[PDB]
Amino acid sequence: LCSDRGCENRWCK
Amino acid sequence: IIGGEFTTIENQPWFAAIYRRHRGGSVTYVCGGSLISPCWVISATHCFIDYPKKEDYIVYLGRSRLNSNTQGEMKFEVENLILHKDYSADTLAHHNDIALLKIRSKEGRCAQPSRTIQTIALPSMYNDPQFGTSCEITGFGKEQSTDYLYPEQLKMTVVKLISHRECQQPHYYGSEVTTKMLCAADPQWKTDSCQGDSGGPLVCSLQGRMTLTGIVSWGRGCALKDKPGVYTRVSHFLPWIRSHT
Ligand SMILES: *CCC(=O)N1CN(C(=O)CC*)CN(C(=O)CC*)C1
Repeated sequence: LCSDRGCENRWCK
Repeated sequence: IIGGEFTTIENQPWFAAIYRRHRGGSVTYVCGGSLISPCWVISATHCFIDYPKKEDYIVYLGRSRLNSNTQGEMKFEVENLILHKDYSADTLAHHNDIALLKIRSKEGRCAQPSRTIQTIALPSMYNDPQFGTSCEITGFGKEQSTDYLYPEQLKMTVVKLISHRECQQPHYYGSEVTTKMLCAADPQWKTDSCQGDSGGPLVCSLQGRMTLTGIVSWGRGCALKDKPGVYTRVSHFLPWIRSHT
């Protein structure tokens, strides 16, 4: 459960 | 921006479009921001927290379209990237979600004012419009939650400010919303900011002055019933802003 606003330009495995 | 309408940069002349340059040379859109003085753009820390390297970023002023040049647009590097030291994210809530980008062109210049490039006023301390007041939001973010691409044309919409009373109701956000945040929504839940709008401006007319009241921060989904957009409350960060400027 993540905020879509929050998901910009983020790192992921 | 979910719903709303297309706009043009003369209508939002403080709007800053922030991109990131990748090795290989590809450039992608990151987040919105707002020009608060010739050398300073204000945005949100979460847009940069995983890639806090100022060299990576490109900031455009005077630009209406995502992947095209707008006549009179100015391109900038980031001289100083300043993230809020107390930034933190919970399950949904983002705290101290605020960032400053000192901008400069390759020639060393700050923004030159024009019809398409203007600063926006900061509010005075703890001085926000009354809840129920209409304010505008602006960005290149998703038009629908199901989209995986951003629109080419800048968008805006109008949302109403929601009281802390209402936004802390259990079917809204409970105590995850704090007094350093502002909630704003469409009464019929049809229009809202969304992914890619983060860091851009929530602008309210205060005394016939356009004022940067909020910075797009977080929310549950986009335009979901009982789930307002949540905004960094700029009027509670003036000491932080003034110090680093
Ligand atoms: C739930 C929020 C979160 O943990 N992150 C933000 N983000 C997203 O992909 C949300 C859309 C990047 N994060 C990852 O863990 C990606 C693997 C962290």
